[PDB]
Amino acid sequence: MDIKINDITLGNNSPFVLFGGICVLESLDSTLQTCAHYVEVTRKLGIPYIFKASFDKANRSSIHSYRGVGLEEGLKIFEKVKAEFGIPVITDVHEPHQCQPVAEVCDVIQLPAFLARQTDLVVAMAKTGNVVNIKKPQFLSPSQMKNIVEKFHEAGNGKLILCERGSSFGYDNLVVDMLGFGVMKQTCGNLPVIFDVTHSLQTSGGRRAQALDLALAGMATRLAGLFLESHPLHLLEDFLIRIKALDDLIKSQPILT
Amino acid sequence: MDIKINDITLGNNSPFVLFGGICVLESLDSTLQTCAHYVEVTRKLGIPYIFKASFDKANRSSIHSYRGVGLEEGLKIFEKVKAEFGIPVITDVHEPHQCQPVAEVCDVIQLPAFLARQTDLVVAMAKTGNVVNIKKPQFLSPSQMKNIVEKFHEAGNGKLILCERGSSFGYDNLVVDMLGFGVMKQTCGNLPVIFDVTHSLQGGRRAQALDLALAGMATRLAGLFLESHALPLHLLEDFLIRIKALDDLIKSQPIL
Amino acid sequence: MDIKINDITLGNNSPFVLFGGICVLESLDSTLQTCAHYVEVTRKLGIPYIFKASFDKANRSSIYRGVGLEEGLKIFEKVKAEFGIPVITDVHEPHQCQPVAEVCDVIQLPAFLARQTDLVVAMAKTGNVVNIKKPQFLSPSQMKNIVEKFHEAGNGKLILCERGSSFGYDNLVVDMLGFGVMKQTCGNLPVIFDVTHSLQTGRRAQALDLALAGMATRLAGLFLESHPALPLHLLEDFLIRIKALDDLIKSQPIL
Amino acid sequence: MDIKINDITLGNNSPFVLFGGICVLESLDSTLQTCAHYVEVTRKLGIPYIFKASFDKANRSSIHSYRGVGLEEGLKIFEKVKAEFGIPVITDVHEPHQCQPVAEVCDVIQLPAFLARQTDLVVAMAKTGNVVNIKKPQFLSPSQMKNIVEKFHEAGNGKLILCERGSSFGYDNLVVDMLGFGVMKQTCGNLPVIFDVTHSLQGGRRAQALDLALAGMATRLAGLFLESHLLEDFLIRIKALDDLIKSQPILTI
Ligand SMILES: [Cl-]
Ligand SMILES: [Mn+2]
Ligand code: NA
Ligand code: NA
Repeated sequence: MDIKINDITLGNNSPFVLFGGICVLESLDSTLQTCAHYVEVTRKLGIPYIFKASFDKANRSSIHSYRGVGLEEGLKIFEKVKAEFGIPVITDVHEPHQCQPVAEVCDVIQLPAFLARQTDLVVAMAKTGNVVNIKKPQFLSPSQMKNIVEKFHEAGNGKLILCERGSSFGYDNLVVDMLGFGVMKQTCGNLPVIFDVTHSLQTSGGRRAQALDLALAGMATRLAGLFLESHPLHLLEDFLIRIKALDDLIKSQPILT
Repeated sequence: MDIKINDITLGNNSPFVLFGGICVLESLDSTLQTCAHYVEVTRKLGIPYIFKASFDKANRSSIHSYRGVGLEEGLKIFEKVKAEFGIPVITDVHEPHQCQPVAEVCDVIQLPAFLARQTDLVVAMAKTGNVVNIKKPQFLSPSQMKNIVEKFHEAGNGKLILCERGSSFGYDNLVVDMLGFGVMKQTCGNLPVIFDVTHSLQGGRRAQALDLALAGMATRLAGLFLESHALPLHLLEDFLIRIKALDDLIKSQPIL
Repeated sequence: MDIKINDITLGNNSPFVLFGGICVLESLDSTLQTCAHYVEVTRKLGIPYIFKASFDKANRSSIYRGVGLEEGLKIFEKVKAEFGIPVITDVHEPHQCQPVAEVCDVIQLPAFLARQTDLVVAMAKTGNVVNIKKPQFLSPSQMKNIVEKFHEAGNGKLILCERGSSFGYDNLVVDMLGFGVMKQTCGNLPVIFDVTHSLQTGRRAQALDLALAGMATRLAGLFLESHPALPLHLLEDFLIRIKALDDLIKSQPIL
Repeated sequence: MDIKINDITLGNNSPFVLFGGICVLESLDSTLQTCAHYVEVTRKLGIPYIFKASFDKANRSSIHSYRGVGLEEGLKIFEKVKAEFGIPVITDVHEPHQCQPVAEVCDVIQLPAFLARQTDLVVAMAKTGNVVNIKKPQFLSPSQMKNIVEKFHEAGNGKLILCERGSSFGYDNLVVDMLGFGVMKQTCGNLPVIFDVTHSLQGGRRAQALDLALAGMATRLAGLFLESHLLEDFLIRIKALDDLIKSQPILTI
């Protein structure tokens, strides 16, 4: 099942969509700077693109640490991004009250992994009728995603994306199970599946070589999109050039059975 | 480091405290009946006892399964439990705004595992000055607990309990790392460590609960955290007799 | 199922048996010294005792790998003469089995080798009591598969030895629920706990906590290593505490 | 580092090599039949191929499962496979004393995962001077493979292949860490790394094997290893991906 997000077709047999931007909104200008860069690279490579940012940092290094620009200011910034660039955007929500107002502005709203089992937040997101991205918890098996899908469905919203992030592997480590993508497709009605390679990397080319190998491996399984929380060199375009080459090949192969 | 909860001394070298009760407050009369049974059995054996329930169950099986009685009625039930039985009570909080009204009533407030890294909530909990139970997420290593403890300390609250609930072991399964209790003690200032046997799990379930509880308590812990209907309620006395035996043995010998 | 090993009764509802000794045999004199200590401590504590050592470290690097086989057996012969106790050692090759078995009362299947069907059969054939080291990669519900091979090869005197489970990379965890699973699915054969190898990744403190936790689940035995590994001088104090707990658990009816 | 196996070049920047065949050797006629199938499909696609079988499999699922035709007849069968098809062959050994006579015939000799730490076998295998396939145990971290490599090096043989088989993931399940390949390359001197997709496992089974193989090969590997129409369609897909990947240079650093 494909999902239309404006002029973008997101699905598991469509050209991959890049979800990318920044961790936590800080200022208007450094936001537009970052998004202009993604847009420029994705445009020239021909890759559909959705800008990502949070307005709030939920887990902070200190009780005193910077927290982000918050909802009201956050939403202002998003509104600007859409105006300037004419692209979709995606952000996470943490509170049911937040859902409708965020959804007025943000094309896709995201269920944080830690909140994935919070029924209140599920219901309130569903009710917006917006496209929803479900961050698969590291502690949840691919087989359980169907249970989250069922709740959203029951709550009246079937416009759901499933987003791989890795799985708990002993203490403080993650592993990505490449078979999980297929399990999710098969059990969740072939909803779009996307791969958050960045957050999968708990833990040649160093880290850049790692991200590349892992991103290539996941996209080889035929996925709707790739989700980056970040990555004189042009590191982004080098990366994407290779992802696009593999994705174009994969998506040109007929599906078996 | 010990914590006083009314007339109870909670600590890793003290007689174990039972944190026991039910999942979700759904009723008054039934809650009181269940509590009565825990009270009678624990009093009979001289085990210190804190009644546990949630008024607002976060992760429901379905979108419309009953979430519980809610904050206002829930606190009223806790008030009745405290008045009737003279025991402390423990409940979880999900939002900063809930912290004050819950803490005014409840002796221990609980940080759910899924919110354990939600700074806003941590700070709001700290600031109540209440005794706090920190539920360890299944995906967090024991060495990471110190980071939560630090955040509480920064925010002015040192009355903290760490609660073990197992660790993710491949898909779906949980394992309890018996070594983790010690790592928590050694890195978190020998704060009270308690073991949630019920949520660490998943004569079948009963025989597993007993083996697992005994194994945990053999490591020298402050308390044991369980839920009944979940242990069958009528077998509570037998279960506790066995836990007490082991706890009394272990605690009676000095640390080696 | 209980298993008689000379005058020792080994079983999950019997007083725990200590399987103790050292990583590897290096000399006669050091072996007899370490054994002497184990025997005197266990005798006064009233704990049944089986001496453990390997004659070969088959997975090291390459010079000690130990005094090797021919010499090893010599030393085991001495140990048995002097102290009148049973002994246990591991075999890594099928041909080793029968000659090792003439001397050593319990023979051990190494964890890495549990799927080696020629070794299983050769071990089984000896008719000796067998200690099966549970592989780090094998679930407790699959121990039954190794048991079945031994049964089908005509030996039912099997001990199941927990040694921890793979947990991510380079770490182990001991699943305290595993003991019960093994009991229920493997016909209540003696289950023992290798606390030493489980600890692979203070030590004195973590070993005691881990050993107490396992024995709390009602086991036939404890399997451990010292060096002059628990510090040897601590063995008596360590064992006092293990016995204390074992005695309590074993006094409590099942169910 | 590349390894030459007769006319084949095996290496992480070379077209992938297929390792495949039968579980255990039964008979000459049986072996030739199966081998011819692999040969026809691989030749038709231009994929280098090495025939795999055991002559004495020591880790089968029952005690009385057939272990194969044995050393003497096995080696006679391997000789005939080599002569008939002009391809290399690979077989496992589990006893030190087997190594020399096996190495007379078999181009590649394979260290079973369960013996990977067994020094005596490692030394006896090394001393053959043959190409060696090291099966990575499911309990061994990818950064530990360097220790095995070192033991082979000490014993005088560096013609080593590393074979991924997956990693213990809780109980029973195996997961393949796609990052482990890179770790092995980095720490083991860019020795050829191959992927045993079949073991790694336990649409259907087929759809899975496809996804998992494609994922591994996307990381740039010397070969694909298969345990116990269809083979053609699979290999077409692997080759497409492999050709694409291998034809691009490594990241600019
Ligand atoms: Cl760039
Ligand atoms: Mn040892
Ligand atoms: Na209070
Ligand atoms: Na593992």
